[PDB]
Amino acid sequence: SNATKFGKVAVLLGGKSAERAVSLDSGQAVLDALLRSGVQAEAFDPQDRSVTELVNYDRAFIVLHGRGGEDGQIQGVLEWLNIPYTGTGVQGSAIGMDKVKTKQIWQGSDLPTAPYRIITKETDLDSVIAELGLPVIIKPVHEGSVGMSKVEKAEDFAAAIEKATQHDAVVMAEKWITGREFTISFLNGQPLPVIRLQYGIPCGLSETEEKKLQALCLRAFQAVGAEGWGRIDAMQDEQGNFWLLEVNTVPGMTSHSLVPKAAKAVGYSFDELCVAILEQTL
Amino acid sequence: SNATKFGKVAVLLGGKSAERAVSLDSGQAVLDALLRSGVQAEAFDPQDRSVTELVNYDRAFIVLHGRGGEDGQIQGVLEWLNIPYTGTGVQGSAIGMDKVKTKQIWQGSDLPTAPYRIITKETDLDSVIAELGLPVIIKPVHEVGMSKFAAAIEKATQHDAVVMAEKWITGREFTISFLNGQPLPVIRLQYGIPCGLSETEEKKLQALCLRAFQAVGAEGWGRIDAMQDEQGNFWLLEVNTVPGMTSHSLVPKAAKAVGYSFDELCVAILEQTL
Repeated sequence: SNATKFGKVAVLLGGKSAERAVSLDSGQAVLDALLRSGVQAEAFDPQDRSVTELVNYDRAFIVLHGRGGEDGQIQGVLEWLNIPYTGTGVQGSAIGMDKVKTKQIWQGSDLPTAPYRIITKETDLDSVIAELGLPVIIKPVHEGSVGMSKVEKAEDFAAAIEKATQHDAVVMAEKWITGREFTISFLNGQPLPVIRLQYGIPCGLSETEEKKLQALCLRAFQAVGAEGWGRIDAMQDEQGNFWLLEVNTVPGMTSHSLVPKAAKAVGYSFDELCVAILEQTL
Repeated sequence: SNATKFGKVAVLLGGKSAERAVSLDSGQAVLDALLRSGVQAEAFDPQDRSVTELVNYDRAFIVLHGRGGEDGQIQGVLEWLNIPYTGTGVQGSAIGMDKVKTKQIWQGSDLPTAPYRIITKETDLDSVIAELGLPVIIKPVHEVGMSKFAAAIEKATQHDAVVMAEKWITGREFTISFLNGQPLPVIRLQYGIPCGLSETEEKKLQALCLRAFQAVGAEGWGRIDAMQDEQGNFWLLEVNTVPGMTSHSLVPKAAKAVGYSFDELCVAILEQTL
């Protein structure tokens, strides 16, 4: 029985980040699903309950989005307490929360990703323009979809850099590539059917283009050290090339989120998906 | 004052890793220094203590070497307990414990580092030997345990079942220590101040190592090792986010060379936490 198999599970939800509200929604949905499945799940909100009280549990299902939950901190405590848990470890999480460090890992593994430049007051805006070309996208390095602005002149720059400066002291200008954006979800370390972003299955890629994108994303997922489940975002350009965008090591499990979509396209109810995520902890 | 200013401080020492002995040594020295300077420091060894006790301190001086203190685990627990602490945060520490991820990020920031292949059992060497060139230096990714290859691969798998082979290079090994984010005088190794490096080649290496230190997310204090080859080009080797503070340790050398007693070093490191 699932009560035996998993013992006491803590569903880690809410937390201290900007994304707390989304995390409460993921958490509730995951809790209800695990309970329907006969697992002994309990909400654990580390904003209200000391993380030392995790010692009362046999394992953790992490659905804390953003700062605290996705950046290696909560995984740090879980390692320290010797409690197994879902998703990526400390290293991968802390890399995955940083767009530039993720891309350097990707540049460093012979995987395609768009040129970029870190931009911090001191940097010269015409040395950026001449190297990258127009247009570019300005994004906060650490938010791990907020603060983004599209820059198509010298004029567009100064307003975009203060969009991102709210969310981050450190900001990257990345070369714009024209095309369509996709998300590739992961379950038990492997790629699930791709989803075009903006519904989005069918995604608009030939069987061939798709399985090639999934292979590429598998390697991106491994490179950065992600485990279990998560999403890689990618671009296809108007000449057919793929470009890796970013990694997400604790995706949404809200009723509008994309990983449930992709898991359902291959047989998983939402409750089955939740058991399968938790099975990584055995 | 100082008793007032820093409050109750926990010296994180000892622990459960292979480097425990060295940590105990670093820990006893830091505790002694802090206590001489009037700060209310107390030893906190995780082997004898409960995590729930960290909440009794206003700040922590981390001198836990290896697994636990150097890979972000303890940093994670302190972030969540809201305990300010010395040195590098979760990310920098997690990356710094890993020679390849560190070198990857360095490649990616256009900083010099020697070629390498990851090399585990069930891969053929002739791919590696062809690509890097003999001679070559195997080493565990996540920690010495080194050598200079059918048998040397299992000496690494003692420590870590993933190993890296690095293009060996002829030259002089250095280490460049950091305090309050800024680099300190450099030290040759196999004394080592003077290092044997012109004032001008010294500032070049420091400003480079500063960038390598920054690029990896490291903060406050630490060490970057580097090499200079026969033609005078520096190659970065690795980063260390919780260096020794034993009586033979390099960071105390480097800081004495610029006017810090061991005791003023310790206080200066603790000042990162305000």
